[PDB]
Amino acid sequence: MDQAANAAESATKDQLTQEAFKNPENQKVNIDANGNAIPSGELKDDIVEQIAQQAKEAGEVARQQA
Amino acid sequence: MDQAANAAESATKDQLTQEAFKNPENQKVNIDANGNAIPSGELKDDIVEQIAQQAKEAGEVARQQA
Amino acid sequence: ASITEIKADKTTAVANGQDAITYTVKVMKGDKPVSNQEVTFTTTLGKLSNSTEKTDTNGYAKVTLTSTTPGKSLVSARVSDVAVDVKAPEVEFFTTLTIDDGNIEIVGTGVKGKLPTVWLQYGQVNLKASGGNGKYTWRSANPAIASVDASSGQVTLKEKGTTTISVISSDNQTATYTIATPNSLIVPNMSKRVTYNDAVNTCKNFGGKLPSSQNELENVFKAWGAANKYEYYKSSQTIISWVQQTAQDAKSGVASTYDLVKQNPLNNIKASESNAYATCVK
Repeated sequence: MDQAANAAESATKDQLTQEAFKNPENQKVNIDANGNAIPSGELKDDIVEQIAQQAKEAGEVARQQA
Repeated sequence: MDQAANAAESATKDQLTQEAFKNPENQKVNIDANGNAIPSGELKDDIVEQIAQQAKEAGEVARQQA
Repeated sequence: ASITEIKADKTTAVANGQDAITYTVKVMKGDKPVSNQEVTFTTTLGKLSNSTEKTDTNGYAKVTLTSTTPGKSLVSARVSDVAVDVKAPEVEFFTTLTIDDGNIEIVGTGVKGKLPTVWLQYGQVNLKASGGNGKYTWRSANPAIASVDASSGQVTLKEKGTTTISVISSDNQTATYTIATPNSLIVPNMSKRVTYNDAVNTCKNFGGKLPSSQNELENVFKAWGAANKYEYYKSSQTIISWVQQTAQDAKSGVASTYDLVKQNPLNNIKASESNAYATCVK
């Protein structure tokens, strides 16, 4: 009824999120005290944005069909 | 590299496909010899269409980010 | 028939063939000063205006000396018609003193050349004097813009501006080097780590922009090298600095950074987290 509005969305987000990290480009980086780079799970905003879009849009075709 | 062009797409299709059957409306039906209705896994075309769209579109935001 | 006075107007002079030392001798006969008495001079270094002179009515006879090479000139006058002479006091010639504006060494690197037009505030260079008698003491016409070690000529750049440093040699000569106002003064606010926003917030604030590309910062390094070699930064093992945010960096919510010590150019850095330092230019 109103669960696909998450299932379709949620399955999509994660999947797109998983494929994002397989590419360093999309990721962000931090600086340890020594001033050296370090990995920080977070992805670039225009990427998080771009995923959390095609997502709620996929979770939309969910409810509309229920 | 060119796998997300499937991962994102494929994870989305299925998820949307799973939520489609939780509603009889979207489904199709057949007639057993006796002329009685029967369930036939297949979903309505405008539904398969509508899923296999938001899909290759989700698998698109895949490659574009790789 | 007797020289009783032999004086020299000074004892130091420039070996430029023009700076002259004047010798004055007095010829007497008891209390009576002898006139038109001819006196002969001789030096062991330099050119005498003349080698013979006649005393005036007061018994005086001046003569001059100059030299194109440095050294000790030992002059000696003598009354023509007599055998024994009289030695004047020893004098010394020194080459024109100068501050070589070409051999300015950059403390960090060790490279020598004109003074950089891009100053890493609190940076240091070594001015090199040439000539005089060797001993030097330096001075800045404005310790605010640039200061200099009294006896070593080490200069440390401070405020964006123009002043002139001078040097004086013990033989009492003077030379001066002009420090022209720089195109841009690099200033790393070393307070604490900070974010791209608080960064632009920092530059704009006290005044001035954030550095342009990594290159603009990279250059500083190729001029002064690891900024920690200079006293003022002798402790900061790292000076990762915020660079400008390209069109896409904005969107991606990240920036780039150049390190004024490790160099280590980096990209896709958290534009929000306190990752780098606020280093402002000009």
